[PDB]
Amino acid sequence: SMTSHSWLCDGRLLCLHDPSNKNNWKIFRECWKQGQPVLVSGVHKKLKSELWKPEAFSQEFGDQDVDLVNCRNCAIISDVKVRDFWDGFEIICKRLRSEDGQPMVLKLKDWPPGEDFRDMMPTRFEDLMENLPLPEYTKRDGRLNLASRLPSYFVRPDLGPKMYNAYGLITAEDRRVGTTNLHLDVSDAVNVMVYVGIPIGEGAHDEEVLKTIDEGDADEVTKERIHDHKEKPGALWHIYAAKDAEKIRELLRKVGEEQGQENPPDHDPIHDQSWYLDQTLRKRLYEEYGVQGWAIVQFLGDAVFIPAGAPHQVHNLYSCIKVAEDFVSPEHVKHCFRLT
Ligand SMILES: O=C(O)CCc1ccc(-c2ccc(O)cc2)cc1
Ligand SMILES: [Cl-]
Ligand SMILES: [Cl-]
Ligand SMILES: [Cl-]
Ligand SMILES: [Cl-]
Ligand SMILES: [Mn+2]
Repeated sequence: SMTSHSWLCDGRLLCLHDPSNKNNWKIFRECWKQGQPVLVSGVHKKLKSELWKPEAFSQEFGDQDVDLVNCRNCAIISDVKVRDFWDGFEIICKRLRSEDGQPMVLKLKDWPPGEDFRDMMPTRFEDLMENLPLPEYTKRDGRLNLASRLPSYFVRPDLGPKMYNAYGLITAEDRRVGTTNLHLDVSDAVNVMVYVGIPIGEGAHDEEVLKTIDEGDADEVTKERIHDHKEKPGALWHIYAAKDAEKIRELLRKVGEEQGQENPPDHDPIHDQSWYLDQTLRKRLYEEYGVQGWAIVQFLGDAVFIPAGAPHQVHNLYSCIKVAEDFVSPEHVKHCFRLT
């Protein structure tokens, strides 16, 4: 039977089932006021699927110059053609190779650049903005989005959306690395998985994706959604409550010290965006600081709602295209205020 919603993370995460249901706000707003993230699927069924394919981005924009990041060692690959990224998205034998002769796990940096998404891609902009869930919160002019309504005493978000494009992490050693490192945003955000690429050549990558999700602390219901082979898993997230940010900073200052970093006692390891919390660091955070997070597997068409101030990190399981919009809910406006 069709249902309005279900629970993940042992009851701690709301999962809404119908992205366009006008009653979603009634269930959403209680979880959101408590500082929890929220998951919505089925957003892929609302989109024009031909607009969000890697082959179309290559054909239409392939000649633009970009930088890439090597996710395994953070090296920057400067001033290459965006087609050099898109043509290896799902075919491993087309990927740029590191000096060891291995195909690289790459992230496309700042593309489209700054606030240019709407200008470069007006049909994609329309298709996304018209199908965002919780539209009173997430649209530029939604009645519960204060972005356009606030004075300069508040940090306002950039004009979005922003697109996040990266290959999936592959090996047992890749389990300890992030696609996006631990950081926080002063605005709220919704992140939609619009495309998941499951590769070929080295296309027998069944078991290590399962081990990554299990070691990632994914709940029993999430594990049932994986065993059921009906939906493509894109990325593993860890999200922490905004109120736990300083305890995470204390852990990371202590680990930096143990590892011989030489850092002023006030320096901000979350703002540095230099850490990924692996299985060891997540266990230590729980045991030594009493901090529990949310381990979330974002499937194709899942929209992840990230509360303002909530530290978070992303680990791609397969090749992903994600599109994110920032907004300012009245529930969390304190996080962007410039005084006390
Ligand atoms: O079980 C595995 O192979 C590893 C995890 C996983 C789980 C599900 C899929 C999948 C689902 C729907 C589909 O059309 C194609 C693929 C892929 C990967
Ligand atoms: Cl809060
Ligand atoms: Cl377009
Ligand atoms: Cl709404
Ligand atoms: Cl990063
Ligand atoms: Mn973020």
